[PDB]
Amino acid sequence: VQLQESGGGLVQAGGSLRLSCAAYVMGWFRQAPGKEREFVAAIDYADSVKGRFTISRDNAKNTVYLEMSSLKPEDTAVYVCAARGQGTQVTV
Amino acid sequence: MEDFVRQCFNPMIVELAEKAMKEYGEDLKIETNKFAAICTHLEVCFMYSDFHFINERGESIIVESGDPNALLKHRFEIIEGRDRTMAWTVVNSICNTTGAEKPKFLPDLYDYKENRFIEIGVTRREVHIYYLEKANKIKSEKTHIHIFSFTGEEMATKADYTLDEESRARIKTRLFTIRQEMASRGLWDSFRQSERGEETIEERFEITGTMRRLADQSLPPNFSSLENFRAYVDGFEPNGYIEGKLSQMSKEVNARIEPFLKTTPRPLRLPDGPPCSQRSKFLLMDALKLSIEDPSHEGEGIPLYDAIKCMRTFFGWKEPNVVKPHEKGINPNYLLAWKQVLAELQDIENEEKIPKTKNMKKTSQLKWALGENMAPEKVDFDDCKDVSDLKQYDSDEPELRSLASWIQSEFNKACELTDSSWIELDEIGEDVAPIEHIASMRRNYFTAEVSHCRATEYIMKGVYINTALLNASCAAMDDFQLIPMISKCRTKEGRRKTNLYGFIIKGRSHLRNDTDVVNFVSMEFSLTDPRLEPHKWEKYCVLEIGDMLLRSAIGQVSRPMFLYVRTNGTSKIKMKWGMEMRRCLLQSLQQIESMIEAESSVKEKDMTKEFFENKSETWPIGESPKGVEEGSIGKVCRTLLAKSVFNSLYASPQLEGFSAESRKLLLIVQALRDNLEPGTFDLGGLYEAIEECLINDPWVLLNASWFNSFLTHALR
Amino acid sequence: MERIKELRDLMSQSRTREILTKTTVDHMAIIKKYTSGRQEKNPALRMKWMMAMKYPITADKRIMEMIPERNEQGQTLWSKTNDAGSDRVMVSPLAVTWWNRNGPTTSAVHYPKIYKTYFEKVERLKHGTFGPVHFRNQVKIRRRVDINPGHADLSAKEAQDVIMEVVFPNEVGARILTSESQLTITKEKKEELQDCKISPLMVAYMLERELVRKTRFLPVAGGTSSVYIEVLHLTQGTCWEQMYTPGGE
Amino acid sequence: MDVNPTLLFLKVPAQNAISTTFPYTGDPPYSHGTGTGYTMDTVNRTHQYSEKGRWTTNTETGAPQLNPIDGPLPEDNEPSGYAQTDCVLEAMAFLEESHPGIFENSCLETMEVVQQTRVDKLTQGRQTYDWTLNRNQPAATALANTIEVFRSNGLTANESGRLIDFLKDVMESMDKEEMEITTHFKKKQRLNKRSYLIRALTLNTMTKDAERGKLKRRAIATPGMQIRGFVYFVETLARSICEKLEQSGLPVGGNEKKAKLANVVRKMMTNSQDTELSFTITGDNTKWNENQNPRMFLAMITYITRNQPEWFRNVLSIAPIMFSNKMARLGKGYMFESKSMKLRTQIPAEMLASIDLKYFNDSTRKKIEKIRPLLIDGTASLSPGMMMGMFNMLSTVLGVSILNLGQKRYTKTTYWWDGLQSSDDFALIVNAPNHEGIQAGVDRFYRTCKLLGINMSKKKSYINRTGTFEFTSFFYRYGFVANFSMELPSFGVSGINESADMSIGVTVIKNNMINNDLGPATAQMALQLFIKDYRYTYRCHRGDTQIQTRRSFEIKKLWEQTRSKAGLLVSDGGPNLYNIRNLHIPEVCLKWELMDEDYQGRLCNPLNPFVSHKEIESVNNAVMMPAHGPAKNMEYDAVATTHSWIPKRNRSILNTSQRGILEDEQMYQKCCNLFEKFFPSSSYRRPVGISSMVEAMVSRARIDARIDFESGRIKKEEFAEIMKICSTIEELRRQ
RNA sequence: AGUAGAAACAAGGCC
RNA sequence: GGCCUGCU
Repeated sequence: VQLQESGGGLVQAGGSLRLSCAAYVMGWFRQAPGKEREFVAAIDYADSVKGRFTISRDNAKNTVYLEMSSLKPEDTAVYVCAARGQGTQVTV
Repeated sequence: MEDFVRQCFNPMIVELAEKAMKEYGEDLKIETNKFAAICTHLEVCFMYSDFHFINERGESIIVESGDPNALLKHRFEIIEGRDRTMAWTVVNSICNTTGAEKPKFLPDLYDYKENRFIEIGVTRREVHIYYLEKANKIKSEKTHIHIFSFTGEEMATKADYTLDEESRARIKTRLFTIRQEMASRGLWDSFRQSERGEETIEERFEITGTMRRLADQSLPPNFSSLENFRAYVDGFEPNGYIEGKLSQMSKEVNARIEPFLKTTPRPLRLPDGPPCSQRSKFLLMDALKLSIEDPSHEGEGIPLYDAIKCMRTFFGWKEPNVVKPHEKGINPNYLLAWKQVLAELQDIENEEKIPKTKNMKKTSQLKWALGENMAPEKVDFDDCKDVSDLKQYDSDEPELRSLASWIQSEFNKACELTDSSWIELDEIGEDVAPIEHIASMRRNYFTAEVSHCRATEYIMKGVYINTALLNASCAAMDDFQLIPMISKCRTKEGRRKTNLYGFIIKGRSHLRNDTDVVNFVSMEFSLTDPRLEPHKWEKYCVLEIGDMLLRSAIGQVSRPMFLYVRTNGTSKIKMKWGMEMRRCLLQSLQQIESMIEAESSVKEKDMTKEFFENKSETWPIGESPKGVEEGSIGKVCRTLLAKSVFNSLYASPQLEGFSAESRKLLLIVQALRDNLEPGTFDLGGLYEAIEECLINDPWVLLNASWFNSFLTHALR
Repeated sequence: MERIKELRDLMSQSRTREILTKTTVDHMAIIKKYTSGRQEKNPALRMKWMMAMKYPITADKRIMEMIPERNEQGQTLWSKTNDAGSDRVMVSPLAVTWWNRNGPTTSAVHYPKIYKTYFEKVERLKHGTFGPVHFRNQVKIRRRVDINPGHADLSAKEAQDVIMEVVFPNEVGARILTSESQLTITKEKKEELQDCKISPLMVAYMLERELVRKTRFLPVAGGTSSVYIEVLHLTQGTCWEQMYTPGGE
Repeated sequence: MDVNPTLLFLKVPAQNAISTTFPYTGDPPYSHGTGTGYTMDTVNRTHQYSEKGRWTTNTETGAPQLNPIDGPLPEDNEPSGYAQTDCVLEAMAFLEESHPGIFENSCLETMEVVQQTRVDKLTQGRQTYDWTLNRNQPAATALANTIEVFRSNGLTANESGRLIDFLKDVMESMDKEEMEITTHFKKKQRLNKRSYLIRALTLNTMTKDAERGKLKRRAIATPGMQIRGFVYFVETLARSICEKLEQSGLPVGGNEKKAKLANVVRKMMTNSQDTELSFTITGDNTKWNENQNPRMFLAMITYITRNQPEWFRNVLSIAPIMFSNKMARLGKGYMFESKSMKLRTQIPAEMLASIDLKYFNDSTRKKIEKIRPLLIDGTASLSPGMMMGMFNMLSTVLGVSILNLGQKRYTKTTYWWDGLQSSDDFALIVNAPNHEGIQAGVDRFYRTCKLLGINMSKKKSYINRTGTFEFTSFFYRYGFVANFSMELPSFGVSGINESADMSIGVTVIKNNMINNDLGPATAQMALQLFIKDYRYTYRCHRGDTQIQTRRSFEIKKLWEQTRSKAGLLVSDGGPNLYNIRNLHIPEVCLKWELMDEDYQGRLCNPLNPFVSHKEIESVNNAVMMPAHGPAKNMEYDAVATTHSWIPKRNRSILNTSQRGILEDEQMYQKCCNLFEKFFPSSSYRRPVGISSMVEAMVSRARIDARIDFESGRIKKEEFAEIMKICSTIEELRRQ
């Protein structure tokens, strides 16, 4: 299992972003520049991201999605997919 | 390829497949595609069975996760994933509970709705061939079969598909996941065809390492290796090698036959030394009986009361005094023990009810007489090494003793009739067959002949004494116990009677091994003066205890009445074998009945009655100074019974050795008397073998004297 | 319910858990025969020596809750001290006789159906007819003869599968009996012993004895029939012949 | 007139009254103390009968070994163990020629058995020398301990459940640098290579008791568990071979022995014409076991297994290879007494190597001085010859080869001989036209025997005309004559239990009536005496008597309670209905129709707490060691009643450091009972497989709960409870 | 002392 | 003095 993340980038605070991972159970983790791994969402959601962020998957496209809304500067991280991907940069 | 099963599948399935791999004993490193194929089969089995539940209805309830409840029934219950023994256990259990038919091969699942089996198999090839293949493998099957194949197609007979279609979409999604993941791997160069059904193995038992060197040191002297010796053996063929060594072997190696003639056999030499002493555990020829004339049977009654009542029947008690000392012990101890026994007997007489079994006081008298606290204390060698006196136990040939004439007279009077019946036989099933009537008549004749015999009285005495002694030893291990010697007979008039020979005091009997010795002291009344044959009473202490008056035409005798007191001992084995003395009756009467049957095979008729009444035929059963004396069949019965009784009484290794080595010579002599040209290779060796068994036992020495007399009378 | 419960209780304690985990099924027999008790060399001597003790026999713990500890006069019937290497308790021989005079009673009607061989022997002898005894030398010649008169023409292994399927239908395994004689024997001995509660092991042993053929070498003179060999001790002797006809004929 | 029974032989031939010459009514001789003296004497005697051999020192065990094979030919009639390899190979070749296909077939069946044999077959044996504790223990216990030690050391091939794999592990253990054992006083001790080699090659020596027919005591040996599998396979091959030889009599019973003896004597005498004379030699072999070299058995087996798979040859050759290097433990030791200080001491035999000789008498001093050079680690090397009839069947094969070597095709002379051999005993019928021919034939037979390491006891042997002879206490005089004195010791209570003793006694009476020509009236007397002894032993008197015992009260109340008192068993104080016609019927079935239904139900109640059945093998089999013979087993007919209890055990283990064995026994028995309740066929057919207990038990719990709901008492509540309890025990076994 | 006979018993061990 | 074992 190889993994490729898409959908990261530079965004406004209070903005929205749709991450996707093309490629079993899946999830999303994030890594901020000063730390190790942080749990985000999986397909459950961590307290720092609950209500804001939704995880979904298509098993006929073979893709797991992370829909992120009302973004904060604290969400600035490399978001990795795992089944590990290389990660997609999200900067808020 | 194994990296795939490292990566994808869960642990549970991989170790299940590894144990299935170990099942049939083939190794995973040589061919792994089978592992992957059957683990995928097992995975489809799970994924098809799980997530499928049922409730009291049919119409399986399907839940993605079993909720906490009693409603966790599984729709399909798995067969495979188990050992062959358990797979067939489940097969048989389902057949016996469901009333269905037993398949001959392994199914994969069972279902309730349709009450039957499922044999799931997903093969690389397309379904529409594998299906009917496995179908013709299985004979006349009602178990429904369902198979998938990688292309994504499904099929089944009856057009039957037993559960939801989304589950089957699951199955084929799993299937193509497998397929286009090997696509990334690239295994189809062999995946379609990797197993062809190979079953072969060679058993290997290789000698190597140390065990090989041992094999190199277990050969004939001039061989260096097991390989060379085996090659020599394989190349060996018979070329007359026994003849060469036979010719070369010295001619002094021979088995020359020495003729055995009438003048060849010489009388067996008997050992010389001090006369032989008495070894019995009770008096045989010099016993005296105090009686009550009660109606009780042998076992019926209480011992102590009967003994006291019998002893009160005699009047004339005197203060006991020493007549013949032990010559090695302390006779005053025996005197005091006798008076103590009398005093405690009176003490029992006074109280309310005679106890069934009495314990005596442990005075110094019986402490010495019973050998108490005399065993050396057991210590460790590291603490006793400088003691000069420390040495082995005395282990040498027993003392040599010459035969005396008392044993001959004792055996003579052990075969004599009596004025009582000493055997009261048990009951048997009423005879129904004529042969049973013949047997009963024969048995009645022998009982009439042997019941009035001192041998039977000795049998009963020994049996009772040894039984009581063993029971007391096993029950009262610690404390000294009193046991009166009791034997019950029946007079000619028919009145039952009890007889009290004396008393036995049993001592400490903590017997662990079959050879451990329990010591007791025996006291017996008698009238035989010990001043006439002192050498026969070396180990006895004899007192004078009273006077007896037996009615005789010479006024009335008013004879003295002495007490033979001694310290004796026995063991568990000796007690057990002495309590089975009744088989002497068997031995003897089996011999007599064999005689009767052998003679009756000549004349076509039972010959018992005339043998026992007419008494015309007689057998040599003893020698008198005039010559050999013959007696009727009854006397032969009594003689053989006495011989067996004395064998049981004076048993010893000497007796066994002499019996064997003298039976050999008896057979040789019989062959000589039969004109069969007997021969021997070393007769002196046989004689030396016989003569080494005769050391000090009176019985074996008497047997040797009898054998010498038989040789003298034979060989004529 | 219970069975898995003592299973869990056993697995609770570490030692029994280890024994259950590391021990494989094949070693079952070994550990089952694992004992410190030597086989007696002289049984008669010790049977005559042990019976003089109090509490010389052994019985299951359940005896402590069916038979009172003492009888009317106070003679003890059982003790609570367990045997050397077992949970059974040592008890007195009176506890046997007590069980035969006030112990629980059952319906022994099916024992005749189980112990078929012995009851058939009894029935055969009860209806036998004896005859005159003829005294003449018998030329006893030694011959191989079958002693079991009810053998169903089956060997040990051949009837062992039948016995399992009759008693232990689930542990048969691969074997499904082909011969139709075995089919009828299974049917008969299944419907006959359907609820008998003596013991599976004794039922299997007696079925093995009844169906399996067994042969031994004996000195015979005449006869040679299975029914005439069981009474060989009563019909033939050293110098006498007793004509006999068992009840079967 | 003086009575003399022996004079009876002047009218009755010796064999017609030979029973009188068997004093089997008294206690047989027993040994009292150590058997170390006998062991040392046997070792020295075995080594000095082969003194002229050649000495070597094993590079593995470091022990001195004496090889007499191919040594100088004997020049005297004394016993000699100088067997010649070529002569014995030629004898085996002639045996094969006279019986073509014998070796190949026997090897085929032996190969089948070896490759299908299981490990559990080793449990079916009597005492064996466990090396884990250096003591004799039951075969099953020793096997379990050795398997545990092997598994702890890393040898787990025996988990395959095959005896061949167990032997593979045993051999692999020989090449290990350091093994570990357990000792209780638990301490883990390390055994180096040489120490373990000697512990696996050693034998335990004891003194034989209850041996009737000789003044002196003898010593016997018991091997370990590593070597018993090879011995089993070798003896299987030897038995398969001897079963094809009519001249052998070891693998058969007594009646077959008599039949073969009669056949051979008739064949030899009848075929002999008027011109040929016939003579029978009743021969015994002196020092039979001490003069049989294991190397010669190795030669015989490697000749037998020619043109066979090499693995079969290796596995069958391993046994004699180990016997050739066998060691013997000296014994218990020696006990000393000091009368001056009034004490006693017990020194173990292992100190004989270094202990001073001031404590020993002259005879023992010299024995120790002679045996010391062979002492290695408290045990003496006994390479030259076998100790006690471990290879009985191979010895019988060698004797049969000797017997067949005189079939008149190899004699090349007018004289010829045949006969029957059973180890240590033989009957030899030799025919020749004249006395000179008979003398030459017997001389050549003796000479050939001396070339194979077999000696004829001239002192215990004699030759007469054919028609009268002896063989293993069977006296033939124009037809075998019954003795009945050999079976006399078996007429008492066996000592198993009440019902078992009754059935065994009646069956023994019946058998001795059938075989040993026991008379009808004698049989009735035996029944009466046996019933008397039985009642007096089990305290079960007629009940209508006033014999007060520890059991006379309950018996009397049962008597007064019963209405039809004729149905009461003798064990419960009832009348005896046995007779000559009823000796083949169990007591329960003979009194079945007379019992009251209440007493009948109380007696034969399955729920009785007394009856205990362990395995199919021990249901109605009683091991009675017969007098003058090896231990034997008998099938006795009995009905499982409340009287079928099993007696108390020893109970002396509680005072020994080996006290934990009882706890292990209890736990193993609890687990076995649980498994049996889970697997009812555990007893009748021993389960097989490679899974562990809890897996099978939990999985069968799953399935049985399931199906017993699909019809039965279980309910959904209970079924789910069982399922989740199974899960609970699963996660418990996880941790 | 006694039993017994090529070595033992005439209680053992543990506190 | 108290308690344990009797083929280990």
